[PDB]
This record gives sequence, C-alpha cells and structure tokens, in this order.
Amino acid sequence: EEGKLVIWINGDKGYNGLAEVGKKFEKDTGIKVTVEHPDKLEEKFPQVAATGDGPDIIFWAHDRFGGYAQSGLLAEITPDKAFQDKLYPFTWDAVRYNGKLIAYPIAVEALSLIYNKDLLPNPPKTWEEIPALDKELKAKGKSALMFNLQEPYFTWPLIAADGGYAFKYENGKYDIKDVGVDNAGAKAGLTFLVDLIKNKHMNADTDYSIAEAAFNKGETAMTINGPWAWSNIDTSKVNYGVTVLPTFKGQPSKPFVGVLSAGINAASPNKELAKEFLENYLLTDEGLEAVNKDKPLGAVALKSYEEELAKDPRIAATMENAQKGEIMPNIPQMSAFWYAVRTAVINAASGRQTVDEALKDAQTNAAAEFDDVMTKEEQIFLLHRAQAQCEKRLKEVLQRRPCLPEWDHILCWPLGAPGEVVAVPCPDYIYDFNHKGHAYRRCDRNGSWELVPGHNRTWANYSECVKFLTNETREREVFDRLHH
Amino acid sequence: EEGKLVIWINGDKGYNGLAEVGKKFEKDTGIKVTVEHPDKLEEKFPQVAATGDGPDIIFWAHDRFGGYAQSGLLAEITPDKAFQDKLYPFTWDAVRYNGKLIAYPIAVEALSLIYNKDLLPNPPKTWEEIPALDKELKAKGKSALMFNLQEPYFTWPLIAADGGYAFKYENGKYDIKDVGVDNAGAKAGLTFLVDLIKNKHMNADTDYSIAEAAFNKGETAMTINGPWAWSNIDTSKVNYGVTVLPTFKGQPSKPFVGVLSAGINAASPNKELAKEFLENYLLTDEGLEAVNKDKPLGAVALKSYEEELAKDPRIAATMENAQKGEIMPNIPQMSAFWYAVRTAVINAASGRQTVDEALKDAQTNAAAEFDDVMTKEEQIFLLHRAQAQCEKRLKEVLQRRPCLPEWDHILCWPLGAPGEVVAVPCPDYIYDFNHKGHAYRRCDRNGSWELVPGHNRTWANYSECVKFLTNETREREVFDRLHH
Ligand SMILES: OC[C@H]1O[C@H](O[C@H]2[C@H](O)[C@@H](O)[C@@H](O)O[C@@H]2CO)[C@H](O)[C@@H](O)[C@@H]1O
Ligand SMILES: OC[C@H]1O[C@H](O[C@H]2[C@H](O)[C@@H](O)[C@@H](O)O[C@@H]2CO)[C@H](O)[C@@H](O)[C@@H]1O
Repeated sequence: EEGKLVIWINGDKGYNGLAEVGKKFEKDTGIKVTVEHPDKLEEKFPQVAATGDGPDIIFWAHDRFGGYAQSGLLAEITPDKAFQDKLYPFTWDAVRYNGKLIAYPIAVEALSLIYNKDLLPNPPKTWEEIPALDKELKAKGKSALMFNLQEPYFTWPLIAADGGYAFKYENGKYDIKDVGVDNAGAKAGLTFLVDLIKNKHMNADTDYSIAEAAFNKGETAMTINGPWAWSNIDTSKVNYGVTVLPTFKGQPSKPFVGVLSAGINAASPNKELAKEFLENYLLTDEGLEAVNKDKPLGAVALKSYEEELAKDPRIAATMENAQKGEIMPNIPQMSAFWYAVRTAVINAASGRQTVDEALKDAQTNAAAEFDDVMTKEEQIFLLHRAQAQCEKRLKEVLQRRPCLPEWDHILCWPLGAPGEVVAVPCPDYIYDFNHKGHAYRRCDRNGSWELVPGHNRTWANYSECVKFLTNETREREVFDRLHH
Repeated sequence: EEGKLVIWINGDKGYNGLAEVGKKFEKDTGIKVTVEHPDKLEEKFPQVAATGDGPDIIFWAHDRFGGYAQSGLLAEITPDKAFQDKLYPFTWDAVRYNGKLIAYPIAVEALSLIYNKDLLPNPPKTWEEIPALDKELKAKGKSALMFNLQEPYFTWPLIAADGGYAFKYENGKYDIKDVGVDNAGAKAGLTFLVDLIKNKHMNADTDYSIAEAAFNKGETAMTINGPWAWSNIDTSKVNYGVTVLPTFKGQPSKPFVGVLSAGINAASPNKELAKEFLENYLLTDEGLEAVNKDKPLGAVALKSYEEELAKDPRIAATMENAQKGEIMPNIPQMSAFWYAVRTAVINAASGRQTVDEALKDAQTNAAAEFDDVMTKEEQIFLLHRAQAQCEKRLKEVLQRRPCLPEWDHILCWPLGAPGEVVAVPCPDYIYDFNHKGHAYRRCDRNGSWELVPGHNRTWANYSECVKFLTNETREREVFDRLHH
C-alpha cells in the first residue's frame, strides 16, 4: 500500500523503540509507520514479500539476505558517499553480496556469557569446569547454566570452539561444498554438550523463554544470550556481568557474528520513503538511542553513536566475543546449514541419534554440490580465455588487403574479405547469447573495419546474438510462478 | 545529460516541424529540446545509445525496434488507458514486441506510385507495360520511371509481387528459418527489374536524391516514394497524382508497411520528460500538424487527427497500397534480411551475379537457424509437461500418514515423510534455476505440508534454486562489455 510503511522486525528486539522513531517520521512527513513483529518472520518473508502482505522494510541478521537477494526480493540500496562515511566500513562489508549493497547495517550482535554476580562472583574461564560448578549449585537449589538449546545459534559457540566452521572461506569466496560441521573438533563440542544433558546438568527441552525467565528469577547462575536480552535482566534487578565466553579445550568459543540489517522490499512502491526513513530517522544518534533504550542493539554501525556505547563494559565484552567468533556467511546455502544444524543438535541432545551420526547427516545436508549456474566471475574467465585465443590467432596470421582479426571484448573477428559483410557465429562461450545467431561487421574496400557513422567505434551488429529481453521475459515468468 | 531532450529522427522526415513542437515544449516546461538528423541513425543507434551520445528519443520504422529491444536499449513505454484510446489499436500492435510495448506509434508509411499528370495523364496498371512507355518517353527526351534502387525498401514491392516474402507468419509468430526471398515469384520480380536495367530503361546507379530531383525537375514521368516526399514535389510545382502501384503478373505489388515509431532510450535519465513530450506535445492534433506540415507523415496513429488526413486523396492511395502490402516483421533477424536483400539487389542489377545466384545467397544469409535461447513460451510448455507428470504421479500414488505429492506451479513434491524436512532437487526443466541446489518443505506430524506462518500458502524454501541476482550480475557484465 502506497504512501505508508510496514516494518517487520524480530520480537526479541526493540520494536517499541522502533515504533517511536516511526511516530517521529509520521509527525514530520505525514506518513504512517507500522512496526510489526511476526513469529518466524525470517521464513515468512520470502513467500509473502512479493504479495503486498510483505513489509516495506525487513530487519534481520545479514545471513538470510543472501538468499533473499538471490530470490530477487530486496531492492539494492543506493546511499551517497556522505552517508556511507557515517557507518563503519566493516558493517558495510557484511551487507554486501555479489558486489551489490542489499541492506543497511544497523548493529553488530554477538553472544556473550551473562552471569549472576551474586550467585557466582567469578565466571568460569573454561567449559570443562561447569559440570563441577553445577553439581555445587544444585545442592543450593540452583543450576549453573541455562540457555536456548533449540536454536543452533546458541549452541554453535561450543560446536565451533575446537575446530568447527560453517563454510570455508578462501580467496574471497565461500566453498559451499566444504563444511566443517562433522570434523574432529565439532564432535568434541557436541559430545561435550550432550554430556551436560546426559549428566542432568541441563535439560534438553530448554528454549529461549524457559532459560531467560530462569535467569531473571535468579534460578540459574549463567546464561548465554545477546545484547537484546539485557533490558529484561535490568527490570528483574539481577546483579549481572557480561563476560567473554568460556574456553573449550583451551580454545575460545567461536560465536557467529550477526550484523542486524535493514532491507527494502523490491516489491514495495515505497522505496524512496524507505530510504528516507532509514537514512535520516533511524541511523541517527536519536533514532538509534530510541531503539537502544527499548532493547540494546549491541555495537551500532553509526560511528558517532558507537563511540558512546563503546564505553559500556557490556558492549566491550560483546566486542571481545565478536573478535573471537566468525562472521556468518551470507550465502544462500545458509538456510540449509541452519536446518541441518538444528536437526543435528536436537537429535543428539534428545537421543534420537549419537553425536557422530547426527553430525555426519548434518554434513551431508548442509553441504551443497557446486552451483551449476554460471557466475559473472566464471563468465569473465571464459572471456579472457577467448581474448587469449584471439591474441593467438592474430599473432599467427601476422607471422606470415583483408581486414585484420581483432577482439572487441566479446568476439574475435576473423580475416575479413574486403568489401564484404562478415558474419561470425555468436560465440558459444557467452552463456547468455543465442549461439545459433550471427554477429555482423562490414569490412570496407581498403581493409579497415567499417566504423559507426561519424564516430570512432567499430560497427558491429549483435542483434541476433543478444537476448536481453527474452531472458527477462522468461526469468520473470519463473518469479511470478514462485510467488503467485 | 539530465533536464534536456535529444531527439534523433530521419533526414527525409519532418525534423524542422518536430523542432517546432520541441520549441513549444521548451516554452512550457523550460526544457531544451534538440532535434538531430544523423546519417544512418538506424545503425548508429545501438552502439552510441548507451554512451550518453545517444538520444533520449529515437524515431524510426517499427522493424529495427525488435533488435533494439532485445539489445536492452529501449525503455518500455507505460501509457494509461485514457491515452491508449487515442491511437488506432493496429498501430499499437506494431510497436508491440515479446508482449511489451517498446515505442509510440506515430504514423503509417507505405510506398506509392507518384506520376507526373502532365507527362502521363494515365498511370500504367501493370509493370509489364512500363518498358513500352519508357521507350516512348525516351524519344521525347524523358524517362518513364526513376526510383531509389540502392535501398531494398523500394525494390521490394516488385520482388514481393508474384510470391516473395520476408518471414513466414504462422500461429502468431515469425519463422526465422522460413524465408521467401528465393522462391519462383521473387526471381520473377528481380529478373524483371534487372531487365529494366539491361534494356537501358533505368540506371543501376539511381539513388534517392538522383531519382527525386529527376522527378521534381520534370525529367521523369513516375517515381516510387513515400508520403514524406510529397512536400518537395509541391515546392517544385509539378502536377502530380499519387496512385496504387502497378500490378506484376496480375498480382498487386506488395510494399512493406512501416509504422514510424518513437522509442525512449533505456539509458536516458529523462524517461519521464520523454513520455511527457511524446504523449502531450507530439501525439496531439497540433503537434502532428506541425510535423505533417514540414513533411507528410502518412496516415497518423492519432484517430482524431487521422480522420482529417483521411479525406486527402494522397493518403487514400497510401492506405490502398498499405492494404496490398505486408507489415514489416519487427523481429531481430531483420537487419540480416536487409543486408541480405541489399547485397542481392545491388549485385544482380550491377551484374556481379545472376538473379538466381544473388537470391540463393540472400536466402542463406537472411535465414537464421532457430534461436537456441529458451523463450518464455517454450519454458511454460516444459512447465505444463511437468505439471502433467505430477497429475500422473499423484494419480498413481492414490491408485493404491505421509504428505501427498503436489504441484506448486514449479516443482512436483514427492511423498513426504511425516515430521521431516523434504529436500527436492531444483528441477532441471527450469532453465533459469541452479539445478544442483535443493528446494525444501516441512511435512508436519499429521501429513499436511507445513504452512507459511499465519497464512494459507504452503511453505517452501527455494533459495538454493533461484539465482535471480547472479543471472542479472552476469548478463549485465555482457551488456557493459558490448557497450563500453
Ligand atoms: O538459530 C538459527 C538462526 O540464527 C540466526 O538468528 C538469530 C538472530 O541473529 C539473533 O538476533 C537472535 O534473535 O537469535 C536468532 C536465533 O535464535 C540467523 O540469522 C537465522 O537465519 C537462523 O535461523
Ligand atoms: O531499405 C532498407 C531499410 O528499409 C526501411 O527503412 C526505410 C524507412 O522505413 C522509410 O521511412 C524511408 O525513410 O526509407 C528507409 C530506407 O529507404 C527499414 O525500416 C530499415 O530497417 C531498412 O534499413
């Protein structure tokens, strides 16, 4: 619906604060802003987004956005240099996919260890010593540690500590085929976690609300949660500290780093009003304070407002935990990774499967065999390998008038017969062309390739080759089909 | 350059009149309008258009626009119902390509027979009797007929009379493989034309300006030309009539029908100002009169201004000749057709080749083997043949709880294991997908496919399949490569 903004944001984040920014936007531009927090919005989005039940702006961590973008659900964002300099460049890095900017970076999230200072003046440096500490607190009618086991996000810091990883990065891209879910170190992490359930130290059933209300009512000594969760501990008036996670096997726990991002719906007719709201009303010391006051955002993208929160000890510990972690891949194969790791952790902790079986299946599910779709990078390699073959044929013709073989960035034209139109078969290596067509040049009477009239460019007609509209019309059909 | 309009239009059309409309536009919106008439603008366009040396608006006949559109050089035009009702629907038909509107129809052109009434009170009903009439006029120091032989556009009426054709139309599309350039009837037409050169009735060298200044100075009895050429005959004060072309072999001459169209450069940052100028300033009784006063447009698209010119006898004869002709295919394979037929006519009339050789080569050049690029139509056929196979597997599973195989407009999901995530390999028949990936559904505990949260749609994740962004990023690379 034109002339108003719908905004989806997670239900554990500061949506009431975001509403307050949207109130300010309505008073200043006369435009209604609706902030909504649906269950499972991250899987709700791709289906509904293109139906005008979807929002104008979606908030989530940067990992889901690779898939969204590749679904053609996000508009690309176009901020001017002046605005770009307001946010840390590494946050920009995170909302960058396939060389496009797909979102606005908001804040940087990382799991930390939150401990009850009064129940435990000194948080344990290692995971290994928790069993002993829990067995001690159980005697005092308490538990040592309780945290969301249902979500793979919270258990990963342990599973990644001794050697686990989502996808291997190398030479500036992710290997979708290489997954470190079932190596020696990951088994060590999950085996240890399963043992905690086995030995009655934790319950397998513990979900987000069970473990938070457990911590808030002083029933547990330690929780693992993110910045957003701090507001509730303050209301419950528990004397708490936020600290670096425990080491496992002398190796630091490696939490996934989330950059909360705001994306703009490609289907929204309110794109300009979206940009206007995000750049001028939300990403400002005031706007971020409003959200931050409701639930803490973590380390915000905005450099100016960041320097302020960067004196907060609770942030420092989130940043310390962020440096020790790994930033989540934002590639499309992530949703399979999450489903795989959820299944795995759930099955292992319940007993449905042994740790080794659970992870070996997760290995196979998460890991995708190479995409068969040709990427821009690969296409360019074929183009360079064809340019090469053109240097070669020109060097070999000249080694012993017709127009000379030349390379025009796409084809390699052969010796032209003077006065003639030269037809050359549209090159098979250009993935997108019609390889049955022909491209044309006029080779003039004197052995120079005819020129575009009154210009200094070589005339060539490629209209049999190019299928830009057809490719669109077809691909659009598949998109409409996927969405209506 | 933002905030002003550059307009390319042919040099034999009414560019001074179009300038006058552009003057009016500048006085009313404070926007500078430049009307330019470059040599060979129809082949100049594709190369320069994407360089900001190209125009905002290009005028040409509808045939070249298939190629332009497929080059992604034209913006699609979006006129409202109210405006669409102002122009005849068949002119709209002509500027329609692959189900998009790519231009604005301006006027309808057709070659006619122009005769000097004073040198010849009765124009010859047949082509056969011209030799006798010329041999008579030569004795009086004149010639019977002189017209542009250099361009295939003017010779085609004869070449298409006894059975020639560009591309066979069938079931609402052109067969690029089927060309009637070298059938029995086309040879008859070209043989006859070559005989006129042979027997000294016409000169092979006769180009556009030679033949018009010949007619205007009273040196020839008959010319073949279009509406645009009438203004000069009126200045030269020759008593002329415009009439239906001579029949050949008892068959009417079949001229190509051109719908002069105005297209908007996809690269232009002035698209809105383009639409504004074309809809409100040019396609109006006043605007078209201004152009029409400079050089006649033919039968204009605008119904209201058309009824006026539709009383002009000269138009009536163009319309009569239009009905007897064939409307030019606007497919991309046209430019090859033109190059093929030019070469052919040139070589035959000069003597470089015998008529049969000339046309058999034109046959091979003009005719393209089928496009290998999959079109939307074909992709849908594969989708329907996959839907079919789904009805089939559902009917055969039910012929003898799990979630039931069903068809979701793209894939056909197999029997689901209750409680499980169902992975299904991205379908190989979807040309645009990544056929290595997997699509996902949750089959719930009770044997119903899990639903998109709070909605009535079946949840499915296709993010491994879809490559909408990659396909763009890659194709864009090829476009930039073709243009810079
Ligand atoms: O649990 C898998 C889940 O992890 C991430 O979502 C986080 C989110 O980043 C946090 O802000 C917080 O609300 O917890 C969520 C998990 O409970 C991924 O972004 C998401 O795709 C994935 O499903
Ligand atoms: O002859 C090949 C040429 O024919 C057509 O162009 C015509 C044009 O439509 C007329 O309005 C007039 O100005 O003469 C032109 C050429 O004589 C085709 O439109 C064009 O593609 C083709 O090159």
